[PDB]
Amino acid sequence: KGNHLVKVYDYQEDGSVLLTCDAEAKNITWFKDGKMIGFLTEDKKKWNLGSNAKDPRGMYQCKGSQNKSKPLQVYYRMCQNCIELNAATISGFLFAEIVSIFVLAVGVYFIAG
Amino acid sequence: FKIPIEELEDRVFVNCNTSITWVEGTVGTLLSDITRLDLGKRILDPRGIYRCNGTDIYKDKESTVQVHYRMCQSCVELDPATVAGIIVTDVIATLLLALGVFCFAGH
Amino acid sequence: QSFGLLDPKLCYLLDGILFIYGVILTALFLRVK
Amino acid sequence: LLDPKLCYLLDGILFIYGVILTALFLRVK
Amino acid sequence: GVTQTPKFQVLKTGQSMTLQCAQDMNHEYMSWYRQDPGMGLRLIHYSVGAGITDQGEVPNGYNVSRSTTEDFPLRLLSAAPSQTSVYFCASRRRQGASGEQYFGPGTRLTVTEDLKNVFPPEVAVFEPSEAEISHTQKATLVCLATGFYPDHVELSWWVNGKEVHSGVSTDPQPLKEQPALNDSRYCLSSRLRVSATFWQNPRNHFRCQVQFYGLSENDEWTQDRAKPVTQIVSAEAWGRADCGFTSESYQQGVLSATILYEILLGKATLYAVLVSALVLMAMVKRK
Amino acid sequence: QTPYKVSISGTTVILTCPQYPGSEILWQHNDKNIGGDEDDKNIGSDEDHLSLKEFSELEQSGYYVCYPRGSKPEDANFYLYLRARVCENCMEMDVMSVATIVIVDICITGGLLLLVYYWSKNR
Amino acid sequence: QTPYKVSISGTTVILTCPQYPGSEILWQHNDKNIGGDNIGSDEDHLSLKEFSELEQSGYYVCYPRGSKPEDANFYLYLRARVCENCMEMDVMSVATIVIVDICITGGLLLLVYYWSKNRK
Amino acid sequence: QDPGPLSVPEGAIVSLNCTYSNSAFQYFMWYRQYSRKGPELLMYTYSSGNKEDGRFTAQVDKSSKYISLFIRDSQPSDSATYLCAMSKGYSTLTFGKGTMLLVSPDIQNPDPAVYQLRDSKSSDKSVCLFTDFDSQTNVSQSKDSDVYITDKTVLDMRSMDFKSNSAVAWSNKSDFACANAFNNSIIPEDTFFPSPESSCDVKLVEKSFETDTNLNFQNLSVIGFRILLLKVAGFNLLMTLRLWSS
Ligand SMILES: CC(C)CCC[C@@H](C)[C@H]1CC[C@H]2[C@@H]3CC=C4C[C@@H](OS(=O)(=O)O)CC[C@]4(C)[C@H]3CC[C@]12C
Ligand SMILES: CC(C)CCC[C@@H](C)[C@H]1CC[C@H]2[C@@H]3CC=C4C[C@@H](OS(=O)(=O)O)CC[C@]4(C)[C@H]3CC[C@]12C
Repeated sequence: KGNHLVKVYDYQEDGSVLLTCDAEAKNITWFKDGKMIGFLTEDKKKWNLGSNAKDPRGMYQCKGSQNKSKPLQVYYRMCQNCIELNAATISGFLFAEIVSIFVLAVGVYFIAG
Repeated sequence: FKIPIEELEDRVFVNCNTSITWVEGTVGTLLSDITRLDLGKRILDPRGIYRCNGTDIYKDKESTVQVHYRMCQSCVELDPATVAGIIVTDVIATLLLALGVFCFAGH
Repeated sequence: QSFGLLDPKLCYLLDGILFIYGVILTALFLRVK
Repeated sequence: LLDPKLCYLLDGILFIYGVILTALFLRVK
Repeated sequence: GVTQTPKFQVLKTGQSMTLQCAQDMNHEYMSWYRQDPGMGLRLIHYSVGAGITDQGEVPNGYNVSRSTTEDFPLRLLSAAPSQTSVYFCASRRRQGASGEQYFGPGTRLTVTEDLKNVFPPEVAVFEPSEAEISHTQKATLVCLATGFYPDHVELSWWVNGKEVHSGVSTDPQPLKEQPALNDSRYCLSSRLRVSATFWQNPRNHFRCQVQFYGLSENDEWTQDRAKPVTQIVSAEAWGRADCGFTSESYQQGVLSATILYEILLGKATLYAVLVSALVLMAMVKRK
Repeated sequence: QTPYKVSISGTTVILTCPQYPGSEILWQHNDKNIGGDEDDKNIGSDEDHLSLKEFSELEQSGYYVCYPRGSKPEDANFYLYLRARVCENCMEMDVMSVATIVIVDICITGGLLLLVYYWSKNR
Repeated sequence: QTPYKVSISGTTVILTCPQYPGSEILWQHNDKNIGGDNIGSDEDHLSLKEFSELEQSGYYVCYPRGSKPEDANFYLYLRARVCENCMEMDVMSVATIVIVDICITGGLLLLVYYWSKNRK
Repeated sequence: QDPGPLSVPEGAIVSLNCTYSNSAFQYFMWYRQYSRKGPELLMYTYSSGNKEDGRFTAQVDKSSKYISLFIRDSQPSDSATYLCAMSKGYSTLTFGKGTMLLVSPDIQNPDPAVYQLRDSKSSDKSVCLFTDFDSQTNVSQSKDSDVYITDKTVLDMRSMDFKSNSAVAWSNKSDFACANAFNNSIIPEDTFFPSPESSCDVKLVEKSFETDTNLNFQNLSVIGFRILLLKVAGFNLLMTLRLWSS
């Protein structure tokens, strides 16, 4: 192909992120950033990255009988720790802020005098 | 002789050639035609034992099937350091009230 | 409809603690005056 | 109701209604 | 059983072609046909024995061969627009004793005069309406693929990374944009009907996929646009609820509650440190 | 009848064939022999158990039988069908358990404060 | 050698390949030629305005001018989701909000402490 | 052999026939070709008689010189093209041209309407949709030249045991509306044209709600922070009552 044989298998029911290596062999080996991270025989042809909410990154290779492949770089950014700024958010923030500093201030006033 | 289970869009169905004899587990729902049984959604975990009867030169035999799901809806992921952290902060807070009382309870 | 571990019964309980506190302070404030 | 805004607004009212009571429970006592 | 290769094929005027037929059930004699609108099946050549080949009914322009007792290829000497048809292959044991044939899956050919007429499709997906949801509580999606030539596509539906076969209906034959002309393009459509409470999830993924067969990597291209080759064209949509309370917003509520209760917890620890230190100073001053 | 027993703890699923008390037990999954041949170090077999370590949901999920050694496999008449989601360090709660932990925590704290109150007035 | 650099700001994704020092850069997305003459190519970047998740996601590659894309060095894969007026929460952005809020309300209480001391 | 479609109601008996005047043949067979596929052998006979295969049965008349076929309990899983065939003891099986056959379903409860589907925002077309009919209805093509109409088809949804009829129309030009679209065809009286006054039920949307593991964990962490506020606030009350009470 041009020694490009790592592909991403996406959009499952659970948020699993899977890689499939294209080699007509058994006992496929996996790597990451140059060092070994895995080892996998037949009846399981797909390495697993976990959920897409943890948004993985990095560089991955696979080799069978012949030499290593060219890499693939994954980059997910699926933000999920995000708050939008509405009227409701800023209004609730300001309201809780004012009433907290007010109650604490009344207390300090009665302590000092 | 298998009994085939088929998963349509969000449901589980039990498909045979004659009527399905319930044994124990989820009751289900008969569809408009007989010989099919609807067990509901997959995430609510249907479980049971069912029993059918044969035709189609498996004729004059009988089998049984058991269904079991664990779609993990009320589960929580947690590490074996986090529980130590949570219990430690709770114990420190209850001892902080425990010191907090009798500084007031002498006066 | 699967709520799993997101029932509103937990949040309403934890407000119930505060509710008990308000009841007791109304009771003592009446039983003084 | 499923929408938990009613539970949190239920918390603040029952939270700011405790201070006033206590404050007025010591003005007489 | 009987197999053949390629499935679809495009070739220009004056360009030869060789298409195969293989067989493994140890029969000996084979045939070739072509099927047309309004004419039926008509024979081209056959070969009752390995080495001896005969003629048929319309053999004008088709060469054959026979090397082994399993292969029986077919060759075209050149191209004409009268060659556009569908070609099948047959198989029997020996010479009128047991009259069972076995056909293959087929092969389509179109023949053009010029390669500057070949185009890939364009796919678009149309989401269901709310009058149908509030009236019958079911939902239908429509996928259109328009403007392609030649007519060598295949359509499919993939809900959450797996194919479906239930609740789907595609047109049998593609329609033409103007049925008055000679070199005219095509169009084609499909449906997916689904219950209402399955569409209303914002976690479900729907897509339509079209496989096109065109040119290859051997052909001159003097035209400005991209060279139309074999590709997949597709179109996606998330499911979505319009009114009501989903699990898109529950995350919003829970995030804002965590950040506010952390802020309040910080302020209260400051005040506790303050009055603890003040009671330490009065405790020093009691003595 | 006599059901199977399926026990899932972490990412390890343990089946239990109940039918035969005095025999050797073989297993099969989607008409392929599993276990008992020293391939699949993750897959172990015991007297009437089957260990499946590092369970996969998409692969390795379907029909499972058990038949004695010395019989045909296609003469069985009771099968299992499982699907399960697994992940490491993942416990399965209830709803009533959380309420028991919360109410018990409040009661322990109230007990400590009453005790230290009256012990403080006796000093 | 040196991977790609993805930089997201608002409804805008901008991504740089600093792999080849000097040439003309040709981009390609899902085996379709992109960049040049919404979507705009700079001399060394590639900017993608008003990003949509389902539309722009998949295999991006930059390769020198006049070469083949089956020889570049390696492909990217991005699957992103952007927002307009959203803010993402680290374990450090939470920390700066809490520490700034404490250090603001740790002075007003001393102002009320001194004003309330020198009243009575 | 007779060409042309023959439209049959569901659950009936189908009659086909081929003539071969005049020769003396022995081997008789039938082939069934679906759309965009290759043929397939169904029934094989060379004597006079009846060789059933279930619901399939043919009859051969040797001196009357015609063959036939009968199908009982006909389904919508039988719409195809049927080719009758015969030959000598030599080669060259000689074929007929086949007869297109259509079977229409049982359509228990109609409710005809013409809907407007939400647009794409990537192509500039609009589509209308005219659904379940009662199977007596004919759909004719457009009179215009920029309004494309398909023919009618049947789909089968086995998750609810239901079936239906459909037809789709689309166009580029303006002044295209879903009340003018199927004007060229005859129509059932009392169809249903919707109003733009929308209606969105809410208790129907709540039966499709999910839960991750992350939502479970985030909700529990909120329940922790509330108990921490109550304990620290109780400490603050006790200390400030110590300093204010003396
Ligand atoms: C110290 C005392 C004054 C405590 C007061 C507590 C109140 C004022 C805070 C605590 C928790 C806060 C809510 C958290 C959660 C939300 C959801 C948010 O809606 S959103 O979905 O558009 O994000 C609107 C603000 C709102 C309602 C907040 C209002 C304000 C809120 C009730
Ligand atoms: C984060 C925040 C919302 C928590 C607040 C908890 C404490 C710090 C607040 C809540 C309510 C506040 C009291 C209300 C009002 C009073 C009455 C006052 O009594 S006075 O006796 O001396 O007449 C003593 C201070 C005191 C107890 C305040 C101190 C400060 C006080 C305890």
